[PDB]
Amino acid sequence: GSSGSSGSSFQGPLDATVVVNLQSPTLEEKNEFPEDLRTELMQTLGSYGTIVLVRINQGQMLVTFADSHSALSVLDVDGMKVKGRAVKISGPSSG
Repeated sequence: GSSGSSGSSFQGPLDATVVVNLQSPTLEEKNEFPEDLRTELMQTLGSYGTIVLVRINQGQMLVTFADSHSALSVLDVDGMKVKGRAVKISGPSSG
């Protein structure tokens, strides 16, 4: 297996930011992320780690955390659904 190697991974932006999007958003969402969802998300996603900053875009949701690993998890568990709505998190990183 790969326990040691895995353990010592160390790889992530000090920023710890990620973009959140909805799979099947409605007019309300298509217009701008809802508050009933935001909080739920901010409080939800936050759980995994710690919300240190957040920025909702006309049609996006750049959430920031304290640690990077957290993002990974949130990126893995992303598959999860909020308010019966499928969420999709991406990596706002590209050089």
